[PDB]
Amino acid sequence: DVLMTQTPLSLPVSLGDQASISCRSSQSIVHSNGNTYLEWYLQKPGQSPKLLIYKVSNRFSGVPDRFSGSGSGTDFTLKISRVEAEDLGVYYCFQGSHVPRTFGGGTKLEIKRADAAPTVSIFPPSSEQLTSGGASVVCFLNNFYPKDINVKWKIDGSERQNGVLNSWTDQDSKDSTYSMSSTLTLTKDEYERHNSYTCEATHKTSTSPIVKSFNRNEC
Amino acid sequence: QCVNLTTRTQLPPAYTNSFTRGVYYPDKVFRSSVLHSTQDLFLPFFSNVTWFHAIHKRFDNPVLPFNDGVYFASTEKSNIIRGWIFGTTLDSKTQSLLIVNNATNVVIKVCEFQFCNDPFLGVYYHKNNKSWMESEFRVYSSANNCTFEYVSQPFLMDLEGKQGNFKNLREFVFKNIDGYFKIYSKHTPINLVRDLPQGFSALEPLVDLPIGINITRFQTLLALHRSYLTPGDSSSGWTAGAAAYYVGYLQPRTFLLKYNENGTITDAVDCALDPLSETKCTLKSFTVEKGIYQTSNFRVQPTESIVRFPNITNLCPFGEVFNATRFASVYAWNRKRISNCVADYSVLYNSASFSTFKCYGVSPTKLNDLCFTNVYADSFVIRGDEVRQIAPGQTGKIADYNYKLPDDFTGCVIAWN
Amino acid sequence: EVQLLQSGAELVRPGALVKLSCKASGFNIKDYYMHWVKQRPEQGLEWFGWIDPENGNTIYDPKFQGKASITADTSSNTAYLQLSSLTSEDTAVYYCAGSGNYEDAMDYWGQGTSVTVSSAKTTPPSVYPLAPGSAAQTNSMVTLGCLVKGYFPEPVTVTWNSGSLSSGVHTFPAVLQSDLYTLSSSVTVPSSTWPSETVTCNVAHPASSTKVDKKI
Amino acid sequence: SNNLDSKVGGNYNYLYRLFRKSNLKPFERDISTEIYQAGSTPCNGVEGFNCYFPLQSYGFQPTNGVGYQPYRVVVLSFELLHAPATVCGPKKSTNLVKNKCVNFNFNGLTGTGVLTESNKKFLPFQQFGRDIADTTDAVRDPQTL
Ligand SMILES: *[C@@H]1O[C@H](CO)[C@@H](O)[C@H](O)[C@H]1NC(C)=O
Repeated sequence: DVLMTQTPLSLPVSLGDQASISCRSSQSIVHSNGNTYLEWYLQKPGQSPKLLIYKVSNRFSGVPDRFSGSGSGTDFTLKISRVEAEDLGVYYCFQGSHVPRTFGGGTKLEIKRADAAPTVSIFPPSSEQLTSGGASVVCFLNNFYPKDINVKWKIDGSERQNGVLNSWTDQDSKDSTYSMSSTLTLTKDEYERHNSYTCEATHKTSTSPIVKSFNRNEC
Repeated sequence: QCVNLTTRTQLPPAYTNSFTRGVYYPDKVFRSSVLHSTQDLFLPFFSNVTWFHAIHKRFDNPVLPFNDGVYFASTEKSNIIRGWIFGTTLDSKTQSLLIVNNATNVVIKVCEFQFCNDPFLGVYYHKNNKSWMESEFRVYSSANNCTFEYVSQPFLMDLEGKQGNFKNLREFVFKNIDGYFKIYSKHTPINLVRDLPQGFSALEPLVDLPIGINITRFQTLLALHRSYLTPGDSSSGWTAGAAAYYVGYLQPRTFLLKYNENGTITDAVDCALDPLSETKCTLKSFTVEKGIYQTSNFRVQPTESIVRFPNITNLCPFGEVFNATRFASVYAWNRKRISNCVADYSVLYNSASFSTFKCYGVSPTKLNDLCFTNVYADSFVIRGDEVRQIAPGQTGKIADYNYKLPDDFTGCVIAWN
Repeated sequence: EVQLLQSGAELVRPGALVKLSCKASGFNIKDYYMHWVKQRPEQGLEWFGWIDPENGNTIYDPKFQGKASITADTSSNTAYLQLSSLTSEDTAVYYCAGSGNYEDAMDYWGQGTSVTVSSAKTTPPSVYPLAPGSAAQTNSMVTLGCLVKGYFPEPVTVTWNSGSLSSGVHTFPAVLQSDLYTLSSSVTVPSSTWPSETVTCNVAHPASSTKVDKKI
Repeated sequence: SNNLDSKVGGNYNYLYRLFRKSNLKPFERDISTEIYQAGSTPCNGVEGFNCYFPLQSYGFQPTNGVGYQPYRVVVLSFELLHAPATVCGPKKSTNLVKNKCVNFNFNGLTGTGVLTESNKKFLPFQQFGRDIADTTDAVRDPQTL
């Protein structure tokens, strides 16, 4: 049993920049002959992990020449000469040879772009959903960068954390932006018991979160 | 399993000489300060033993006849020798005895093992702890019908490579006595460049294997090497270390076992090797004084067995009886007494001129080599359905009412179309 | 070209067993090792074990030791995986690798299989339209959304106008909560499109063969 | 065993070798099914004239006579003092006595002599010792080595 740690969790790099991903191991993996035992895996969106480098010093066949690794001891680093748009994914480190194989924590990569504030849009539950007995307040946060973002719900001025789910989209192929939505699960009685509903979008680019609200009686 | 090695190359069975190897304790009886004479399957001194070695483009794993027994001797540094495979066909067709040292303990099993082209054991990807513990089991694919199993004490086997001369010497004896297998072991350090050291050693029992199977061939297992850096095709791209092992043959010879004060054997004499050794065996002493002594008696063995029996002429007309113009009725069967002549049964039994032939009590072949006291012939003709009634302890219209054969009838029945 | 094929997804109740197959194509199963992996959204990748079809020896992660067994079929050139005494924690995506040739320099991965361990059964999705809220909120462009909740199992695809409208369309991956999946979609259009022009969201659930069209 | 082995007109589970190409050796079990050739004509592995199938079935029957009824036969073979004792009869053992003339029965070896601590060192596998005359010299106690 060997424990492996990775840092940083994620890092941005503009097209043509150099990306550095480091891995740490709790035990030495180098041996007498001098070679290193490790593999690098990259899992692109909608695709399974694929090998990039083996032995840290030799590139896997068919891989672009930009991918290359270096290091010694238990601390290594993966260097990419020129990062392209096809490098999106999660980087992993692998321990081979004859031993319970270990995996890394993962390292995500993204393309740098100008900061953009989120577009906050909030919609009330449909009449059909209320007839069915359920309710769900939906808030849309789109066209924001970086991915770091948060949403706060408030019912009649009171915060409610239960029933909140968020999902982050993959990097856009055209705008290179990120989109997220916040869904607040509420029963029919709970939804009809309150009128004012607010969705606050907290983003780094703006000190004051963008706030959108609606009234149940007005919808 | 069946993948052949890439670098393996066949070599002729070169031979080498041994000084005094082949000496072992016949049994558990203890003796000291005495010279004991015993006869058993032994490897003759100054005999020829196969010269085999294992390297990265010649890998030796041949099949050698077992006969009544064989002798083993090998010089090792990293203990490349893994074990052996014993059996008649070395396949699931019959039971095969196997001994494997897989870095934890000596394992002996007797089952129906599936034959492999190059059976062996090895290890892979050691990195920063040598380990060298069994990784793959290519010895056989499957086993069934296991009648015996044994386990020895645990131990760690050092397969790490070493430089310099050969620091280890292992010699085993394998033999079969009425199905009872006996294994003898010896382990001593040596400093050898090539071939074998010049000296004497005594082998001691290792395990008792009252299995009881016929073994006519055996194989020698070897341990290969693997690494993260230089692998190969599965499993043809694997290589083994440098080692040399030799295989001998045991013959029923008589040795003079010289026992010291502690009972260990310090010297041995092979009677059939040297006429001086013959004199020692006759005198039952390890020292021969100057003079002339009588050891045995020479004799010339016969070239071949020559048999000159008298003429077998004057044969009684058995052919006339079988081919007579007429035969008596079944109820009136004639009783013919035959004597004062010779009988040639080769032309009768082996001519295949009759539809059916059978004998009761004595096989037809044995009757040709026997001398009788009285011989009688009963000739009769019966229907086809009634032929089955001609036998001891039968009943029916013929067996009971016409002609009955006693239950102790030692004669034969002859019939044809 | 080497390719590894596995089942798209599997569903089993707690305490049952699931058998997975990893087909081998373009390479010899006997002469190359096989590996297995478990992936979770929070824990990333988790190693499971390895097997050699020629030998058959298997080593398992101390986490899963005694929890599963690995087998391979030489004639069919397919590697089989079996999991027993399944529970909720076993929900994850499984992958297989091989073609090592006793060397780390070559390995490949398949598309993987999504295995969910829960007592829930197939549930058709409930699609509802999401219209704009209070009129106090106005902008030069209007935003629309489609709500999908209470469906199982994944995947479920949501699009707009049968995929004919790709402008300002964002697809949000589903989120698992209380053994249920929930996803939403949003489309941004100018004020000259809605409500002047109809906007529809299409939701497809291949597992339940459910297709719903809702106009906003 | 007529009450058990006999079954109706015969029992095929019990068979015997009627013919063999030569004389059998002691403690030799031959299960070969090769056809016994009596004449000069090859049998071609099939039955025929001067060709008989060595394996045959008994005529065991419940009504057979004393001589024809089946009798189960068991033969016990053993080696005495030729190896370490693995079996022994239900004979109670007593305490050991030293420096006295006593009648000793060790591992099936019976004799009279004086038992004393021995200065000779036996090997781990060696159990029975012998003198120059080959008579009994020393032995190892089976219970406490
Ligand atoms: C060695 O052989 C024994 C025989 O049963 C087996 O149980 C064991 O797993 C093998 N390997 C080791 C390391 O003992």
